[PDB]
Amino acid sequence: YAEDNGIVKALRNVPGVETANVASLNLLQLAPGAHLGRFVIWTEAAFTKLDQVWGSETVASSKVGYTLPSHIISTSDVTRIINSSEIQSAIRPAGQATQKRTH
Amino acid sequence: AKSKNHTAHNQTRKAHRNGIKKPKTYKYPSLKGVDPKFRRNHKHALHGTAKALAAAKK
Amino acid sequence: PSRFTKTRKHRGHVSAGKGRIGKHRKHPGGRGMAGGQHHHRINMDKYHPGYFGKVGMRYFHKQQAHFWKPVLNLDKLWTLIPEDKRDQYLKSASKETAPVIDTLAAGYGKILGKGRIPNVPVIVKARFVSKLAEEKIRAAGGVVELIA
Amino acid sequence: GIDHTSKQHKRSGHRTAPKSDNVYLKLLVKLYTFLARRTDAPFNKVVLKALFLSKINRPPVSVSRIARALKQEGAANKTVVVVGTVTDDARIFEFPKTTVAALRFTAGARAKIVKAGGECITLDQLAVRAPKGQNTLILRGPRNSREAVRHFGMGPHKGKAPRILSTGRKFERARGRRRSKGFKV
Amino acid sequence: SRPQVTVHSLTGEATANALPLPAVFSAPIRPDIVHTVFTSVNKNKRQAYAVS
Amino acid sequence: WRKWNVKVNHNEKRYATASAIAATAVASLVLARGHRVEKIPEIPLVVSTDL
RNA sequence: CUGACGAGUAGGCAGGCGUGGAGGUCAGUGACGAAGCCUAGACCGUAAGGUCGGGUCGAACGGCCUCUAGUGCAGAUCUUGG
RNA sequence: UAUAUGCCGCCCGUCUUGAAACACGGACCAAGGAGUCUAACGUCUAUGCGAGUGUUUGGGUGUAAAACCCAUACGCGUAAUGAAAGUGAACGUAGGUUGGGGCCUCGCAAGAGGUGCACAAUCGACCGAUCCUGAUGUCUUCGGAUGGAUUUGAGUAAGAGCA
RNA sequence: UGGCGAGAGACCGAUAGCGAACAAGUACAGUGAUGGAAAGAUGAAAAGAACUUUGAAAAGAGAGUGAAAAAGUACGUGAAAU
Repeated sequence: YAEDNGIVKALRNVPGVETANVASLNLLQLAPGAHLGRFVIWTEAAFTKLDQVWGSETVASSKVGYTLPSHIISTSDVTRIINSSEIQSAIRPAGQATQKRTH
Repeated sequence: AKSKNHTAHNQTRKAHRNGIKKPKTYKYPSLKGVDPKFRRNHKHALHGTAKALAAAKK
Repeated sequence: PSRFTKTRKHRGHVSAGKGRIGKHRKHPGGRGMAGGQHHHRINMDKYHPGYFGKVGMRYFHKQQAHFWKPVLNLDKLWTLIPEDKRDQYLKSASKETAPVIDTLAAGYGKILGKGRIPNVPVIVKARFVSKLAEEKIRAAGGVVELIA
Repeated sequence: GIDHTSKQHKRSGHRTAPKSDNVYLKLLVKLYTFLARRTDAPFNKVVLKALFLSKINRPPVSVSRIARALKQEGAANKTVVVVGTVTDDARIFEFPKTTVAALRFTAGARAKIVKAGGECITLDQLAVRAPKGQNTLILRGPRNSREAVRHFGMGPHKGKAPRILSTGRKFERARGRRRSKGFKV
Repeated sequence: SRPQVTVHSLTGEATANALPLPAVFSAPIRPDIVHTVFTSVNKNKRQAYAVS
Repeated sequence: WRKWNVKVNHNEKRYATASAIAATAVASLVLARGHRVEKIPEIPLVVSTDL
């Protein structure tokens, strides 16, 4: 949520469901056991305030000194980069995947 | 309570574990120890020929 | 890290990596820096030469606040100007609008020369300067103002 | 029983894969093993054996070293490659135009390169642009500039900086450093 | 061109409203930094234990 | 006086929380941790402000 | 796919087996009987060890991904008990 | 798996040049049992930022010993060198030569030419000290310009550090 | 790190944790100053065994209570030495 109006007290009883403000966003809740990906149910105010909290190219930061990090690759798929057009015209042709056993 | 005073057994065998090192001569060895009069002259001779091959070549 | 240390890999080997002949014992060389002019002289000569004796004068009740004099090379001297005004100041490379730089405001006690400020005049305000720095500032056009 | 001359089963002492666990760097290594195996151009084998280098063996290249590399004769249009990072330098004022391609980029470095009109390129976009490594330059930052290599090989008469915590007077300047106190070094 | 996440109502019924992604969802998904930082942060609510 | 609490850099802490928030998107990493999202509408799941 | 090679004490490094506890997961197993114990019964792994069947028993305990340590025994004229 | 048979096989641990030893510990079994934690560091890795870095002494918040956000300094780093007063880094695309991965041009190729980052050797330039040279002026004996030298530093030479 | 009243744990789990989970600064030793133990867990509930027989009695054998006395107050599972 982004603005509390009795939501933490509402869902603090039901087992499993934890609530978290946008400006908190605990790491000990988002990735439990150092495993990525928690099924997070956003609210709309939380989604827009998330844009305000972490920043983008348009809005600046709202965290003093902070910029969202830079990648070191443009696309996580590599086979897309290996295929597309420009590499395969510079590639020597392929041998057989498992070789013939001569002698 | 005497013991072994000296040996050289297993001293020419430890050295040849790592293969007696050739001293790595270089092009332009160091002028440390060369006579200082010639050294001052050759300093200014290199100083002159750098001027001759920097200013005249344009 | 307790499961990653090698004394957990030594469970099963009699001496735990310290040797059977030369048994691991209490303090065989001495406690601390013992024997500096003695059985460890070959370790006080090389890797620590000069550890024994006096060199200088005694300065009773030394205050380091007297010796606060950080230096600023002419290489930076434009990071004191913020980055927004910096491009407006490199352009119009002229007098009557020279950027006033209070070098003491970032805590710099001396302005040293290290090479080639651009040709924009600059009013460096400083406590101390060096001779080859003020010549470069003056050759750029601006002047040095001594403050306190 | 073979009489052996050198070490049996000698591990070569080089790296074959990066020790880091960065997923995207393992993807770049995945891509350049392909390019270094199937393009048979030497540039792909210098990028691959520089991704394997550590942080100390990938020192950062200042953007002023990129300015020196673009003041180099006949190289004003080459797309410079820096395997490693690229840090900003506030000491240069005129910075040239052309392309810089690196793994990482500090914020001042992107600000300066994009401000001068250039384009900061991650290495996969360079592999799209230059598969065989057409028209490039590989720079390296200085390795023997470290605080730790300042102390290596400490011994007498070698002039290599004793490892010391607190300097000034009174701390390793006595007997063994001057003539009047015993010997000098 | 952010992929325009739609907003659901309380009774299901996916509303015609749409919202762009806040550009946090294009951050580098790093399992290793999350792992090491999670270990170092998870050690921070421990109490002291000791023998007498 | 064992070292009980561990310093982390602040920016690396924010890096890890940013990577976690980025991982709460498209649900290979969410279906990996259990999390029965096999029958849902599109992810990230946003519910109206009335909640 | 091809080729070479394989003694090793002190010692160094790597890949791993096991234990007490912690975060996660298998919506794991279980009083139609968990853990434990016995078992010239069986299977797997070079080995650390893992697994199953039978008996005994009486309520809790495991696989995996990581974390942490008061973590592994034939010997110390070792300690306590028998 | 037990036994029979053929051949082989001396009790382990420990010091030790060497022990099955007429060397020492060990009657047996169960349980307990021995390189741990901290302060400051070195080298090597991994991560974040990178001319900077370090949220956590403290403050605001809080689903409250967790998480979250933050000012000002401060620590190390960005400058050395001298006992000290003190001074404090571009003659020159911040150099010259040699060797250099890679890149560019020509060539089918072999190679040739140009460019040569890192690094290795070496000659220079500059900064501090030491020893000399010491001019114009001169609170008329203060002041240092210029030029140096087989001297010297843990220096610079478009920054690599911090956690 | 004392007293009282509180909340907690990536701690120990009865040879561990305080010397002390029990009538623990107790039994006991020493003239004294002082030293100082060991020892928890039947079952849900005593329903902790009426009655017959052998024996002088302890006990046994039947019988019986109990899910089960391969739980009988020398009591949970109950290993190895022997």
